[PDB]
Amino acid sequence: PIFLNVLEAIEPGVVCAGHDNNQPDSFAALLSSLNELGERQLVHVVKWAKALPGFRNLHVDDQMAVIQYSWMGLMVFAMGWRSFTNVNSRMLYFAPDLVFNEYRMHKSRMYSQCVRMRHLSQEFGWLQITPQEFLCMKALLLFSIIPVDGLKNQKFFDELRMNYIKELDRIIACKRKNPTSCSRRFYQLTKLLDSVQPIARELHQFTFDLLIKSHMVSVDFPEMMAEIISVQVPKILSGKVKPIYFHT
Ligand SMILES: N#Cc1ccc(N2C(=O)[C@@H]3[C@H](O)CCN3C2=O)c2ccccc12
Repeated sequence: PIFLNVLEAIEPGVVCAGHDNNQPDSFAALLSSLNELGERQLVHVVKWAKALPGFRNLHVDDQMAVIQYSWMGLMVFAMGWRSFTNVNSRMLYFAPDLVFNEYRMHKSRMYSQCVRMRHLSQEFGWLQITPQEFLCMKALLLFSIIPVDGLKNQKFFDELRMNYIKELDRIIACKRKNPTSCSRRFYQLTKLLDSVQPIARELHQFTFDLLIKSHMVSVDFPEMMAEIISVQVPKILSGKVKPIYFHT
């Protein structure tokens, strides 16, 4: 109960975008709001991550890198859950003041990615994902993308990741488990976790392209964002840093 206790305890609260729901759904205004929300979420993900059990075990530089690389996916996963819980996956609940309907999914020019995120969101329902399974999975997501040539202290990372996999196994396996149930459950969740990496890559590519042409579409990028997108995101896109997949 100690592990789960801290996961619930450190879970971020409601984060609003500050979007003007009175202005028209322009690509510019929507994306400017997603960016600002992205920044706000980054702030919370950093304080959240740093308060995770064993996170301080990681070397100093590995700490921020692991957060910056996995940030997009962490936002994807949590947002999918928010969508499931609040609107039954009908729309994408980015924030209480920024809910995407089909019109907004289209106006943002991110329809394809939105569509995939809505699918992931639906998976929480189909799979009957537990609020506890969700928390553990989100935590594991933090340690799911690293430089192909390793970190400053890979050994500490590997141990940290190993322990979080075990916690998941512990949660998704405390009841009479065996056959199509114990491993059935684990396979389902690991497959679900892998499914977030392709969404994050698509989002990374899209965000990168948008930053590059930002002054041409009147889309505003916050400081921390422009930096992460221009410094860490290209490493993922060029293959230097890659997701850790369970399958295939
Ligand atoms: N909660 C929240 C939240 C906030 C911003 C984004 N998000 C980004 O960081 C990037 C840039 O804004 C352009 C495309 N994009 C996004 O949609 C999210 C993506 C997926 C899930 C949640 C997101």
